[PDB]
Amino acid sequence: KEIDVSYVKIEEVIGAGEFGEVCRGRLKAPGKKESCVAIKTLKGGYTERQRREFLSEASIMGQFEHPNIIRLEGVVTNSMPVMILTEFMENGALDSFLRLNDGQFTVIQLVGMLRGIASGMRYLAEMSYVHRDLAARNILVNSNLVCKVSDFGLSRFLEENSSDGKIPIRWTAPEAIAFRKFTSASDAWSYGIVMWEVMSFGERPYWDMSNQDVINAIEQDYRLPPPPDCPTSLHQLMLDCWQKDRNARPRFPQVVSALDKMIRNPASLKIVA
Ligand SMILES: Clc1ccc2c(c1Nc1ccnc(Nc3cccc(N4CCOCC4)c3)n1)OCO2
Ligand SMILES: [Mg+2]
Ligand SMILES: [Mg+2]
Ligand SMILES: [Mg+2]
Repeated sequence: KEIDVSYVKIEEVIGAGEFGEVCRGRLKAPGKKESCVAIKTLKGGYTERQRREFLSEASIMGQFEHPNIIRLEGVVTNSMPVMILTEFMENGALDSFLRLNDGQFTVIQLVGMLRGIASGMRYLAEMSYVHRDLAARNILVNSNLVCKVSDFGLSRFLEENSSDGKIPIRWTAPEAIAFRKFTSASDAWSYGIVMWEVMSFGERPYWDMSNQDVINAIEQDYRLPPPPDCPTSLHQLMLDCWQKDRNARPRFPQVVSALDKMIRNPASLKIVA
């Protein structure tokens, strides 16, 4: 939906994306209370393919409604700069939010975050939407610590296209890297890496290993070890997500069910390696 630019006030530049700035501001439309929004801008000097690539993210988001998927408020297209407005997530990207708060949230809180991400993914899979870039950097966190999935776009990765973005190797399931077969099952592998990011308070998956070191290690049966203090039951769910055979990995409803069980039985989280 097209938003009248008079309805929008931009307050502060809070980040950068691929095509421009990310800002915090305020949306106020006739008949509605004023709300806080995030605003992605696309200023002059862009091509129309890029304009449509930019705006595709809004088209896709506008197809979804779920409490763990970032909500679109609208777009500004008949004015400059071109804008996408979403709900504002006050704590920003999860990886950096966790590094900032290293060791400061309880296991139960971290499992609740992971449950939120899994529910988002459960919804997307149900919608037959394959995310392809599921990583803690793409999870946004509000002031109540509710985690929501973000980063929507359907553009092939560069390796999928003419001979003459790149695949996020560290998050990507082996068959997806080898064959570019991206499915909800390859998203479940990425979710496993996200679990590890969360329980490690935002450490980089595979530390300093090169992308090709990662590819080889995984092919040769290596899997990330439990982060420090990580409950064994969470690490095992990670290992389930990391099965080489994609059909053996848990589907997202099963992932959510497993996390809900943990939350109902928090004593089980006390078993650590
Ligand atoms: Cl990821 C994304 C996708 C599409 C879109 C966006 C985003 N970014 C986004 C959406 C909602 N909330 C945020 N929150 C945020 C971004 C950058 C920095 C921060 N800070 C929070 C406070 O600590 C400093 C970082 C929050 N971003 O904004 C408008 O359209
Ligand atoms: Mg993506
Ligand atoms: Mg991406
Ligand atoms: Mg540490």
